[PDB]
Amino acid sequence: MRNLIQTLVSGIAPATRSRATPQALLLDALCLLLDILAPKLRPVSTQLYSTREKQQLASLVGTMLAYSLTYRQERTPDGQYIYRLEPNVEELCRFPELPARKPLTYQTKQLIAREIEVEKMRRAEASARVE
Amino acid sequence: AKPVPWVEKYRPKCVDEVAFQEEVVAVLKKSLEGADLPNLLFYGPPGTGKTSTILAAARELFGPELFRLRVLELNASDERGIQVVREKVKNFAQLTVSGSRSDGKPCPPFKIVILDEADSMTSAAQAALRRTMEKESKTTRFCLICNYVSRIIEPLTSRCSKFRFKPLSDKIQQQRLLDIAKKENVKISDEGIAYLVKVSEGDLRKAITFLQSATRLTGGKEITEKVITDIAGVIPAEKIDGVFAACQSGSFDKLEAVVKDLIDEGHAATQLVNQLHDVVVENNLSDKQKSIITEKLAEVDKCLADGADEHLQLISLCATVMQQLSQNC
Amino acid sequence: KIRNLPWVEKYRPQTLNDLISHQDILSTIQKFINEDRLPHLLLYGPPGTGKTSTILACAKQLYKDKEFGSMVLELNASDDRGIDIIRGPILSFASTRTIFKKGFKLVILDEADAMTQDAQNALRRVIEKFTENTRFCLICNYLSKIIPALQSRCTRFRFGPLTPELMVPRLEHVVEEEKVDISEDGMKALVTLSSGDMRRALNILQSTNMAFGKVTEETVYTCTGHPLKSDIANILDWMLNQDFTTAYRNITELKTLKGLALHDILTEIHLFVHRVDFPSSVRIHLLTKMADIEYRLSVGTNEKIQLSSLIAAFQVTRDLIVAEA
Amino acid sequence: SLWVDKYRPCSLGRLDYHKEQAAQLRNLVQCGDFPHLLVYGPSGAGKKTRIMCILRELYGVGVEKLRIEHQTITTPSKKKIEISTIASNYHLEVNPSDAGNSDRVVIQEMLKTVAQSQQLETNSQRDFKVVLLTEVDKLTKDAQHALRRTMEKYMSTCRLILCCNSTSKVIPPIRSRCLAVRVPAPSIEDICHVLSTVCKKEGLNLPSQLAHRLAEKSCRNLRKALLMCEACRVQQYPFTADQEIPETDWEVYLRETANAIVSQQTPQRLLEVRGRLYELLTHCIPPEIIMKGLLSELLHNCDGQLKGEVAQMAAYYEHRLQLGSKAIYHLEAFVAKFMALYKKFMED
Amino acid sequence: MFEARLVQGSILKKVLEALKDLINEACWDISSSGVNLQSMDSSHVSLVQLTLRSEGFDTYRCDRNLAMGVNLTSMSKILKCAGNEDIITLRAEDNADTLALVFEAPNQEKVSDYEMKLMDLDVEQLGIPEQEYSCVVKMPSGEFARICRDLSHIGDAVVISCAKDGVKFSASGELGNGNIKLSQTSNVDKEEEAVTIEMNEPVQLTFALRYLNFFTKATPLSSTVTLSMSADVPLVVEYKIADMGHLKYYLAPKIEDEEGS
Amino acid sequence: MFEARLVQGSILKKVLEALKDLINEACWDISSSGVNLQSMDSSHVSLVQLTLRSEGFDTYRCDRNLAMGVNLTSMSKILKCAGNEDIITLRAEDNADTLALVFEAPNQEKVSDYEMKLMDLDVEQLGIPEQEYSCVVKMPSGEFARICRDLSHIGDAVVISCAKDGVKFSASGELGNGNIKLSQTSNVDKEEEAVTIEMNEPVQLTFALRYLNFFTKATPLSSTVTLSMSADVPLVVEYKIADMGHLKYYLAPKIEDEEGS
DNA sequence: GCAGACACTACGAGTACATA
DNA sequence: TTTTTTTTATGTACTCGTAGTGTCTGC
Ligand SMILES: Nc1ncnc2c1ncn2[C@@H]1O[C@H](COP(=O)(O)OP(=O)(O)OP(O)(O)=S)[C@@H](O)[C@H]1O
Ligand SMILES: Nc1ncnc2c1ncn2[C@@H]1O[C@H](COP(=O)(O)OP(=O)(O)OP(O)(O)=S)[C@@H](O)[C@H]1O
Ligand SMILES: Nc1ncnc2c1ncn2[C@@H]1O[C@H](COP(=O)(O)OP(=O)(O)O)[C@@H](O)[C@H]1O
Ligand SMILES: [Mg+2]
Ligand SMILES: [Mg+2]
Repeated sequence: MRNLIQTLVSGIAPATRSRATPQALLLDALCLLLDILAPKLRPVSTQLYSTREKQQLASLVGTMLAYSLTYRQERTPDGQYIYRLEPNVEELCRFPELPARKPLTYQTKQLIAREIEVEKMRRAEASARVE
Repeated sequence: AKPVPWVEKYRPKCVDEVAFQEEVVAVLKKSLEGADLPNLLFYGPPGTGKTSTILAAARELFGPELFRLRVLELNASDERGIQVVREKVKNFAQLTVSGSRSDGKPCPPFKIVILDEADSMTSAAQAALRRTMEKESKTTRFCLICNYVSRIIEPLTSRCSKFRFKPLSDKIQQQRLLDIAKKENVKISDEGIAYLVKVSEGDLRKAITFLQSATRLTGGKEITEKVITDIAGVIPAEKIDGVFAACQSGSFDKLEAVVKDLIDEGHAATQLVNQLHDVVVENNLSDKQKSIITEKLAEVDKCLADGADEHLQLISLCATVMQQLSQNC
Repeated sequence: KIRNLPWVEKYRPQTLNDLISHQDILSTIQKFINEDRLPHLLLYGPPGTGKTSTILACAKQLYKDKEFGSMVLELNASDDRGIDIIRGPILSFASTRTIFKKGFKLVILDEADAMTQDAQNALRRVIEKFTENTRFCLICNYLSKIIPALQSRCTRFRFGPLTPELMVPRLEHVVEEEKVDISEDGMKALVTLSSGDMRRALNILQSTNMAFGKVTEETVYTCTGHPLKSDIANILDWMLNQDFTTAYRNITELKTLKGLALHDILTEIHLFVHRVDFPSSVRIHLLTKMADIEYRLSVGTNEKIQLSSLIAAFQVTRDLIVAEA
Repeated sequence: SLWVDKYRPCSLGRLDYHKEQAAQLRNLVQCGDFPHLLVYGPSGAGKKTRIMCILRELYGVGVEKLRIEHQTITTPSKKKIEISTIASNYHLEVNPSDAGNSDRVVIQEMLKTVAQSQQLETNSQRDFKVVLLTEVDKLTKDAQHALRRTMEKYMSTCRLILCCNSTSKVIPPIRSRCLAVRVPAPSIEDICHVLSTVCKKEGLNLPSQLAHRLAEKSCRNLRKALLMCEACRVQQYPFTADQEIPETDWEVYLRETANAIVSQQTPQRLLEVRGRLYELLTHCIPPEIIMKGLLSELLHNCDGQLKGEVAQMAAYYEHRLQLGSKAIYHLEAFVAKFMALYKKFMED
Repeated sequence: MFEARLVQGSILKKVLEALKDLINEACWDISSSGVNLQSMDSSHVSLVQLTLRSEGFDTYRCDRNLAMGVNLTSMSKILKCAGNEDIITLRAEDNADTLALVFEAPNQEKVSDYEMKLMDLDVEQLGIPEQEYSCVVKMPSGEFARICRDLSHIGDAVVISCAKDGVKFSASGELGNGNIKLSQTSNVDKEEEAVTIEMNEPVQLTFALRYLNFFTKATPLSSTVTLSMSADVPLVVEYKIADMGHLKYYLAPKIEDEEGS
Repeated sequence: MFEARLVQGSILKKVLEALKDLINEACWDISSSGVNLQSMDSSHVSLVQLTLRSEGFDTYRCDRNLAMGVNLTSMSKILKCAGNEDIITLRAEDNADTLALVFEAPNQEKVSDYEMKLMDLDVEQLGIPEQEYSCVVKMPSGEFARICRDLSHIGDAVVISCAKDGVKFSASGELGNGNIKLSQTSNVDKEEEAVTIEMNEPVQLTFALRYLNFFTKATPLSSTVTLSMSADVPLVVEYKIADMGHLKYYLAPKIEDEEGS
């Protein structure tokens, strides 16, 4: 758990690393962070999303890129691909005997991963255009 | 022309500037004339002037050019293991006493080893100092400085002459603070200086820091009692009366409310223990209730000195005084 | 010639006749030396009683100045005394002959309680094998840190605390050799505050003579900072005779007036708690509370709260003692 | 960027609460001869924001350009230990508690090298450097004893701003050498004003009742209040007055643990509760916060004549936990003592 | 597009060894005049500047002012795989997040390409005042390296004095003082052994040993070395590396002891 | 004012490397006759008596007599960086603590002044008896070093005997015994390789091999060594330097107890 | 005369334990 | 009828692996 905490902390930008200790980030800014990162999203294309849904997706990928969190595909012995966070902070947050909560679907997490990839390349192009 | 904080600007350069520690200052002034300086063990509360006295004595004895050749100052900020005592301290104590003062002032025929903060040294490293102090006493001297004399072993206690630095009385501390405020062109009222010497509790470093910070806060105008109460962290009497009313109520919900309100206001638990202790010893409670409550206050202060949680210790103390106040109701 | 030395090192008993207290032990050691029957010695006792001075006087009596460096191997806690030193320099010193003059050699091991158990186990057959050639003197303050195998091989002498009746003439010799004006109560305060230790009685004498120029009772108790007997009697009378507030005010005024420390007050009140004919249930509670208060003063703890608890430990038992009748 | 970091104030004149303290801190650091500071208060009060505002007031706007620096320190046991450091061109930010019991080796070696050297450029930078020792209450007493002569010798070229939660864990030699600055937690009105200004700058509308409930549930922690407000905005955009506020899992896990304690008093239930306490200690929750949550939930189930005894037992086993090294022994001893007291109270 | 070509592969293979244990990263500033690197250490004591002009390269392409941030631990292992007399081409795209180094194998049969991830570091230029120094002297490079190495076995901090006579190195410790001097060595056949003085005001400043050792780790790039000192300005150690450019080291002095009378 | 001047630095290096693992600290007794050093080892078993003459130095001045006790590890580190063909100046003031070693670099360009802090040990003078010995053997130093190295492989304590025939070495060890006896080896072309017996009464004494092997490290100082033995006085190993002085090693016999049977 | 091979001791590194 | 792993902070002692290095062999 300490190795996972240090791996989560070392990925954040140093401008926001100084604003909170890892202890306070673990106690206060992890479960609420995961509740921020998991909104109610229909499994529909962004094209059919409303302008408000596009703004919510832009805010979601902004706070995903701020903390260097991303979804990647994981293999299972049962034969089904899944999407999981590459820093797996759900085991940092969640507890065994705690009431179940609704997870995001496969289409929504694939949409978030594709959006974070195109947002990283758009950020690279914007930084090339500024410089 | 850089500014310097007043704790270092008003450090005693000579032994005549050290305040209230008359016996050790008289011993060091006799040793300045040529008397046989013994091994020294300075111990007492923080801020009483143990380091400044021996640095002023070393500066008076050796001058500027012989401080690097006659004084070895080791503190807890550097490594003092068994090998540092066996190699570095013994080889320094075995050196010759050469070098004379160029200003014509007399120079003593010994070196000085200032082992500041000797509490942190281990028992083996303190046991390695014994025959180094005894055997090399012709050419060097030792000055152990600590806050607790119980953490220094009894052979080193026996080998050194023990001087206890008392907390500074209100007369000497007030005189020194008024001299510092006169030399800095700042004006402080009598109520302000009375509350300052009440708050500082014999810590002259704390008093100089509070005086400098009150000067910087007000900009150089008159320092009243209100800025001293603001910067000293003193809990107001309304909070203490509310705590005692919550204890006299006998309900634990109001007790939890006032404890959480004092914790959320960031008040230090040591200050709350001091103010509650003053209120308890200065009211009309019975002797048994005062006895039990002051014993719990001492236990709570000991627990806070061991780094326990403030909220749990304060709620335990508040539960004890609530039980005592509701016993007679 | 005049030398700038502390009085605990300027006035050292270079001969066995200058030590004061342990006359039977020193007579036995003198008869060991005069008959050349000196065994492996084990000198133990509290600090400041004259064990290192005893073995240095014996070594200077046994050996001349032209051969002292080849016959005596003195090692202490400032030296490295690991098992490679027992197998190295100590074994080579014990197993070889002398250089200049024929005789038996001496290995002084000062602070023998600081040695590791491996070194103490390696020393056993070095002591037993070369008894004819060399002799060993182990000196310690704590006998429990020396293994029983080394305690069996060395005959042990308990250098107990120096009685104040025999501590006075040596202090008088130091006073008459230093031109110090001292009264009878000053000497009594010196031998009271020393408590079987001649280091602390010389240190206190030198410190008082430098601080004040005279050595009386008031000057000694002011330079040391120790409370007087009358102050402790007043503190006990206030804690047993009146309520919490008046006793607290009087003890606080007495501590602020004279600059007293709570550790010495606790020690003297502990000494007074056994002379006073308390009930046995009261004495157990008082000793437990005073031990707790003494333990709480070893850390960063406010001394005013601990003074209030010291008053509280007696204000608890006031009505118990009175109603016991 | 979250709402905790997007609308953080940059200067001392932009603080929503403790404005008098902001003016006093601006007057304190203007001359440059200010002593070492000890910023203490509850978590989430705004201590680090005020420290960064003090640094802006001292140096330029270059204190916001921070970077990660890695240092390798050799212990006396010759074990190389890696320590991260937030740094700028004017100051450094060190957390020595990441070295644990080796934190003294950070103070004796890494810090003094900072203190013993003057600065490169004395025009863009000022006459002194600042070192921010974060969370000095978690330092061992050896490190705090190594701190004091470094703080006293080189205080004209290196100023220090220690930050902590409780000053009782700081030794009196360190507290004597620094000016203690108390930052209390903001009140309910201040947190409601902060949340209203954040929602207005985001273009949203926030009811007063919802902001009052957020400030009540956050327990005067502005960071947790802002995170809860942003989570409530994410999970439901129309801000209802009775909207369900999300909660942390370890807090509700502590509540369920204390419910499991008070439900049955048996050694089998004690072994289940010990498993729950390992689950809590597994997720890097500090044991004093576990003890505080256990007390705060168990006092809701006790009677009026048992709460003082339960609180005294909690404080006693918390102190014994601080004296020791294995938290599970003292936690299970507290739970077993409470079970014995609760069984005695219920059967009598 | 950043495209640079080296004329000799030994320049990087003698300039990256000093920065291996000195600075934690390499920040290259791309400009029309040349490449600039200004890095401060983690202790905020030492500062490294390296300015290589565009005329010293075989070819140099620069259209936009860019900055690349590379680590040192991977670049040091990449440098040791390269040869000595081979050519090294540095390539960096406008949109990519990596830097490519292409050189020749030591077997001289294949081309080796190594790619490094560009670390996004947020730094600012400190800005040297470039003020007039109170003492400027010239020394041999290898002699200065031997001088700094000889005082390593004596003490952990050295004292540099510079009067009009010459430059005096001292190292006072528990063993004893080691004092060496250099003065008036202009009567030699080689032009690189001329120890000369160029200013007037004498200075005496105490510096650390490890930073001067890391500074003398970059000796054989230049034949001579230049030392600059003043009352409060840091020590400046300058190498004029052939024709491509120059390297500067800034070392802050130690805090002086309380030697009041 | 004391000022000695070694014409070459090799002899001081050989002396301080002979005593490095043996002597704890060097006590140079200074007079107008020369430089004397009588120091025991750390085990108080061996004794070293070095006597260097004033005529062997380049310049030797001594106003008042001195006794300079100094550490040996520091002087060993100073003499490690000293040439074998350079002039080395030892300086000492009247009432100062700095013993100065001034020498030149191996490049023979720059000067080097290394100070040492004198120790303040009060050491009682050890009386050398200077009596007649019952066995005096002149033998080559290299053969003595070789035979000590060859007996170090067999045992640890060696019984050396001497009689009218010659010297004899025995090592009763764990592998077995090794008995090497040499005599009348003066019938060669060389003059250094010769065994000469001068005295009468046979002696047999047992010594440690570690101290003999430490004593044999002065082999380049003298081509011919002298062994003096008797029934009471210790083992003396005398090295006669060519034009500087001499070196005496004293080693005490071990305690050997016969079997009761 | 100089390159290769041999054992030699000094030094760096990992590990355990410390009680009656 | 039941078995894995690193923290405690120094100081010492043991054990083992590695690397300059003095010396011997040979063309
Ligand atoms: N007796 C005194 N006379 C004059 N100034 C004093 C005195 N005591 C303290 N001061 C001032 O307070 C500063 C702190 O004094 P110190 O000598 O460092 O205290 P201290 O005895 O070292 O406390 P500790 O135990 O080390 S925390 C000094 O630099 C002075 O400015
Ligand atoms: N019996 C004594 N007679 C005279 N002076 C004494 C006597 N005992 C102690 N002293 C004084 O105390 C000094 C030191 O005594 P030590 O020989 O160190 O005693 P010790 O009991 O061996 O101490 P420890 O146990 O090693 S700390 C002497 O040089 C005297 O000044
Ligand atoms: N004056 C203020 N106005 C608005 N927000 C604030 C103010 N002060 C603090 N905050 C916010 O409250 C949080 C407090 O966290 P921090 O500043 O790290 O204090 P602490 O160190 O006590 O937790 C920060 O995230 C900050 O954004
Ligand atoms: Mg101090
Ligand atoms: Mg002794």
